[PDB]
Amino acid sequence: NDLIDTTEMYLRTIYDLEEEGVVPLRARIAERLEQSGPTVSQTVARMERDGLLTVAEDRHLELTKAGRARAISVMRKHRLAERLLVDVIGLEWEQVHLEACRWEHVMSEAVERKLVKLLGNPTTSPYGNPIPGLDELGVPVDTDLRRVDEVARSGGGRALVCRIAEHVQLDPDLMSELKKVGVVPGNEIDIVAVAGVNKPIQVQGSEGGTQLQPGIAHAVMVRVK
Amino acid sequence: NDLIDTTEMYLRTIYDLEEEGVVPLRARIAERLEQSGPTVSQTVARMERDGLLTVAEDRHLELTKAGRARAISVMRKHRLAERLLVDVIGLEWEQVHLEACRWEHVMSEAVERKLVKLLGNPTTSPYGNPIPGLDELGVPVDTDLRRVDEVARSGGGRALVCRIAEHVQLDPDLMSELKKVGVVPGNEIDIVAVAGVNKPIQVQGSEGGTQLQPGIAHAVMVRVK
Amino acid sequence: GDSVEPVDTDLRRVDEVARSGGGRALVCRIAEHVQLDPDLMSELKKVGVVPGNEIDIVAVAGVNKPIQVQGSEGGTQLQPGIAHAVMVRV
Amino acid sequence: GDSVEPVDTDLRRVDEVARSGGGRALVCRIAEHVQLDPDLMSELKKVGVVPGNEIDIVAVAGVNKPIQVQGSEGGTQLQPGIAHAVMVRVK
Amino acid sequence: DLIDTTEMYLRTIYDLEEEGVVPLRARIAERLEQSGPTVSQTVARMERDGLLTVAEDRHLELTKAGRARAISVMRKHRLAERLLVDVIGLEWEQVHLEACRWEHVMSEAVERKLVKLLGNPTTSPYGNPIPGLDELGV
Amino acid sequence: DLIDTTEMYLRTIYDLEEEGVVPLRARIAERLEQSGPTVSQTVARMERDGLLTVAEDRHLELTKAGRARAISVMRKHRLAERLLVDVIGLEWEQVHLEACRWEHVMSEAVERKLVKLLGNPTTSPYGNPIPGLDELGV
DNA sequence: GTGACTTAGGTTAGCCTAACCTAAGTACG
DNA sequence: CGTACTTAGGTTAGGCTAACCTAAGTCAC
Ligand SMILES: [Co+2]
Ligand SMILES: [Co+2]
Ligand SMILES: [Co+2]
Ligand SMILES: [Co+2]
Ligand SMILES: [Co+2]
Ligand SMILES: [Co+2]
Ligand SMILES: [Co+2]
Ligand SMILES: [Co+2]
Repeated sequence: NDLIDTTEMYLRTIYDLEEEGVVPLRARIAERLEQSGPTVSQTVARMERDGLLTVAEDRHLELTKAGRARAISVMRKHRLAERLLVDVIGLEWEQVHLEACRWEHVMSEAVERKLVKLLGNPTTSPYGNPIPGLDELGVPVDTDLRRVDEVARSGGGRALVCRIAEHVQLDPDLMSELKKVGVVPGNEIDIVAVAGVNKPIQVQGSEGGTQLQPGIAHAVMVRVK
Repeated sequence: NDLIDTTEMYLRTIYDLEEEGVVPLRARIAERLEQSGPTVSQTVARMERDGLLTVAEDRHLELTKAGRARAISVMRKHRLAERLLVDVIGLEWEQVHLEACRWEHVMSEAVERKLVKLLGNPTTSPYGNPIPGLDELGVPVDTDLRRVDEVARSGGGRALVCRIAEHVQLDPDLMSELKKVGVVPGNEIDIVAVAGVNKPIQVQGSEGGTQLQPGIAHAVMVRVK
Repeated sequence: GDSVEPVDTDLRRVDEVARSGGGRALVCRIAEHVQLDPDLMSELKKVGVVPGNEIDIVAVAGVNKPIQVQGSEGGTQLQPGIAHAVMVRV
Repeated sequence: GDSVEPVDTDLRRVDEVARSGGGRALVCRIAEHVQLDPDLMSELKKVGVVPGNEIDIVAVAGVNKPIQVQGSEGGTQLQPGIAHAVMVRVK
Repeated sequence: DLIDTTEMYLRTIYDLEEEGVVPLRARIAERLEQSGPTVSQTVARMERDGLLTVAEDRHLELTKAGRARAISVMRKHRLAERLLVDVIGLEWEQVHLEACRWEHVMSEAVERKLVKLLGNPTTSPYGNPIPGLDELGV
Repeated sequence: DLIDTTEMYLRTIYDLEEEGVVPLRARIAERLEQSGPTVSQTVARMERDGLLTVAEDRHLELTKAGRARAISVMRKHRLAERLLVDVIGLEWEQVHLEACRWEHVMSEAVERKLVKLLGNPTTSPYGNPIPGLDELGV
């Protein structure tokens, strides 16, 4: 699959991992962008050379000031594009991320400002993800939010769906399933209890239930009632 | 197409070009070893990093003392292998270079010394090429030699075949033709006259005649009567 | 293909209208080549060389001569390449 | 596969001959594993553990014990891995 | 810079055919600001892949496949321009430079949604007809 | 170092079969002085390429294709040893280390010439039978 | 509890195409 | 004699597989 811009996608993959509370290693970029170990290390070396990140002693990737600024810029464009596609153009909910994944690379700051006004200063994507770096475009606590997997291991119960991470949005067939049964932002779900890590978590939405994989359940954030 | 050892073949290709009186550019290595421009520049940069050669301002490749020593080492193994294959094993004349092209990468100095004694201190390959670096292994002006192309342009005439360059030996079907019509070391040929450059030279041997391409004719050295 | 071969055959290029002895014409198309120059597109908007507006094409003689046009809010000089890339109906 | 399963079924390993109560035997094969150690091969040549030579295999008891061998030009101790990799015909 | 080299070479040849200019490699070099050798090489790569042919007089002729892709990119370009002017309200002069990038990333799924939103437009905001609406199914 | 990783893994498995040892990945690691992960990964590549299979009891079984290649490398090896000892006169102890590299570059054309020169040998200088002489045509 | 093997995340060497460049030629009308 | 294009020899970005590594697990007699 074509990344359109390699540098921007590497930066945004590091941002995604930080948002999901996962350590940003080159091994993560390899499995997510589906590129070889040698390819990722070489591309990270060019970005380190250009001064957009640094590799720590424990191998974890750290964004520079320029790197973080660029990552936020790309993510802002992504989630503004997703808003436009849902609210105005009316592209189907499951296909919006894929489209926005390409648009984030071609959108100017000029258009971003026009979109902020057209969309009424949106603060979240259609998947509940906060839109960052609005300060440079001329414009909640998030502590109470817990991961579906961590809730299930801790006892389970009822909770309100708040965020679906970028990682989850890549699979349109899954996003079609989540919409069908009703695991969407602003809907209540019942999270069945499990014991230990790497266990498929069961959830019961408004129009039925389904099974989330450990990496999918970890990516969905909720507020327990 | 497997080189067995990339470094050794790059070193030997630069040596070959120096013997044929051609400027050793990366463009030449790309043509001869059939590798991409980007591949050749990267491999030359690794050999430069390890102090086996340097790239000049006019971008011609210059061997270091360690580089020249290694190049001579490989060529010595090559031409001692060709001698063994012809004189002792009796591998067909046209197939010997291709075999020696692999053997030059796996032969020890220990075996080279044993081969010198078995072959009676050979000074030339079966194709009339001087065997270098025999001083390191414990053991003729040839200014009168001229290139078949340079003889043809200058008038032509009769001459004794002395050397066939490594470049020519890579084509077995050509070496089969040269053998039959009798354009081999120690045989007389009549080089027909041509005008200008980049023109196929006609030659009449002991058992008929054939046509040599400009790069083939430039690679065959002779002594004119 | 209305793009390459216009359905309305009466469509003509500004430079051809100029060379043929000028005329009042309705601006219809501004080709992609013209749009690449933003400063020029601003000038075309200001004087009113935009689709839907009538313009006056001044008569010209020769090739590689700037074509003079008059819009609602004044006039401007088009380069031959630019004038060739603007189509009108007379 | 004379390599894997010998046609001469009488062929036996030095370690197995030792454990069975020694015997005089003709050296036949030295496996590729033995040849990897050049210093060992020098010692085998010196004392005469080479194909086409008779050797005396000293009786041994237990596993992972050095096998004592006597050649025409003296004797040496083979490691169990080495002794396993040398094949002979008894007498 | 160009986002997609192939699509921009195809759309540049389409532009020259709309302007009634002879589509030569020299014309592409000028308009995309690339050296003659670059354009000759990229055109050769596009000829190899079956997107165009170099005629006896050296004019670039799009193939069936080349024209299909050229129409696809131009359709996306002119629908993007309408959205940028009619809905988003980007300045009339800046729109083309934006749509010039958007034309390379827009799916046919978005195009069909844009056709509904904009009320079946036949032209761009600069009066240029939108081709290949047949191929969308609208 | 190994010159050809695939051929050295195949010949190492053939060696263990000749010694009547169980061919395990742990055995290859010891003898070629490589880490367990390296040997598991390389064996997996050779399994993917159809040169061997890992049995239920984790012992490495050469395929029809794998055995043919192993026989070919061993035949080259032992003919090289005979040439090195009988003709060239390299010292009895250094010969194997030389033939260990030669086995990877020798053509079947040379093998047939060596068979004539050495007078149809059935064994190496170390008494080990020469396999796959049928396959040469001799 | 040692031996065999897996999991996880790297490395260098040695290949590739696409897509840009300059300098210095040729072919033409 | 300027326009169009070729020849020749590069460049960086962005991909790949093969074949090596260490550290820290699991699994099984
Ligand atoms: Co998204
Ligand atoms: Co993206
Ligand atoms: Co040769
Ligand atoms: Co070679
Ligand atoms: Co436009
Ligand atoms: Co574009
Ligand atoms: Co051996
Ligand atoms: Co070997």
